[PDB]
Amino acid sequence: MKQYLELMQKVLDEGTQKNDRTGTGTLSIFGHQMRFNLQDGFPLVTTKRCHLRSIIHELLWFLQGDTNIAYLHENNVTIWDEWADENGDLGPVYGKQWRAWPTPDGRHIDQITTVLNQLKNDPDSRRIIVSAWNVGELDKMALAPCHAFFQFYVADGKLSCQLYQRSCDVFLGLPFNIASYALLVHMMAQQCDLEVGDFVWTGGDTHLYSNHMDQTHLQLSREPRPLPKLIIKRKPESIFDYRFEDFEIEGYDPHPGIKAPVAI
Amino acid sequence: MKQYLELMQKVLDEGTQKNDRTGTGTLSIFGHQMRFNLQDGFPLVTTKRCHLRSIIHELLWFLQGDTNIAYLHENNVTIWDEWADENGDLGPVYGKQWRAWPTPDGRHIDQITTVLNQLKNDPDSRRIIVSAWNVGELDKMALAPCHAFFQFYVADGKLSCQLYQRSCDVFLGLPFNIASYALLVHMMAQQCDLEVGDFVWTGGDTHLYSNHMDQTHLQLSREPRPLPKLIIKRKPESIFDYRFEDFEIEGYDPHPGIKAPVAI
Repeated sequence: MKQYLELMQKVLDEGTQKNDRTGTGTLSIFGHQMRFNLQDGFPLVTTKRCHLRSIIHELLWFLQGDTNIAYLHENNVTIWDEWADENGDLGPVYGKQWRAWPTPDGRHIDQITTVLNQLKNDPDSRRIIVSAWNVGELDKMALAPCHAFFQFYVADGKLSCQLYQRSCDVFLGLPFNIASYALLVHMMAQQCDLEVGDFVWTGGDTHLYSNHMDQTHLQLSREPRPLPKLIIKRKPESIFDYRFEDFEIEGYDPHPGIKAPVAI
Repeated sequence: MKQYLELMQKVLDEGTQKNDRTGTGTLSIFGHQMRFNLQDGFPLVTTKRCHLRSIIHELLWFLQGDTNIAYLHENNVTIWDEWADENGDLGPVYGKQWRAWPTPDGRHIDQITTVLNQLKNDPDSRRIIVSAWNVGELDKMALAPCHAFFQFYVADGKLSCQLYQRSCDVFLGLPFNIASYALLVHMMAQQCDLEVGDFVWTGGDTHLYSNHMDQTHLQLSREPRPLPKLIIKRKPESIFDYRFEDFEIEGYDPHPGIKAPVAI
């Protein structure tokens, strides 16, 4: 899609050479913002075919407060294997912070139920936020949260959401992360009887890996295709009741998928 | 300044009518990003005279982990009186989270010393972040943090910083908040032997109060003047050693200050 393709070209055009953790060099820009009107269609990159099944499974896993790989495995979703230990444990990552933020005095905060309450009881609030950046549990996580902070906003019966992404692999990570949060806004909106608004993406260190140049140039050649339409075939009793089958993406005609390897 | 004036006009041009906590209506836009190259001069609004002394005093107060009004009072700085209790206590706000984030197991995390370590030992890190959004202490704070999350970034010997502001009063709050963080980048940079880079401002609910329309129109009439130059007359032994006298702003020729009242 247009905004995505503009970002890629920008990193090429003005990114500085910056190496990552003992490895691959990257082209980096810092601070960037994109806006997707979810009313214009589901923001799934069309200039390269992307598979939604791992995204859906991972989101539903975040919502259950699950921090172990078991559920993803039952569904043959393997995107977190890289980080899990021999027990399939990832540490207090996303799921754990969203559903059970540990307090100094022994409580566990359900940030997403809190948010749902605010969206229904105080829609004009400027504090409808969920954070996965728990400073006290950072050392125990398999990896610090990439998408660390997100805020919801209601205006004219429309639910918007802004995500702060501290680090971003534009080619491999971003397409996957935009869809994941877009999908979450739709679920949130359906649950609160609100129309979908905007999904604003805000990133910090936004980069392209040096060994992805051929692929980015290949993708930059393609012309974006019309955005698909996301359809929820059911209306669960709560946000923790969604099933993989509930979602259907209609009208998705993408260019062929592109593969990008990684150093180790 | 230009970016600031563009924001004001934008809120006027496309902001929706949105009321705040049991009160004044506002014009609101959600998600906005501005960039200031600190090498081009200190970002202090010139189209309306602003006073830096309360800013400096407040920043130095944040750095000391102080959460009580006493220090500001000794200096006749009264911007936090509104929130303090009869004891001058504000609760675990900014200062407390920056210098002593409480963990579930009894530790207190010095986020700013952590950051300083990372800037000197691992400058290419994508995790150089300080968060004041401690979910477990939110109920105890006089008010939830407005400027809740900020990330540092190093590239080409230049220190950049991105701030996420959940809520923003464009006329009254923003000018004060841009200068405060710009000043902090300079101190951080000086301490780490780095040049200043960019200060990226990212906001969520960015608004203008309805009863500020005359003032915004007055300010929107003025032509921005050259940005002043920030000079630190000393190089303290640590970031916790700065004194009010250390800072001097040179070449500041602003238009007359404008006052904006508030409902109660």
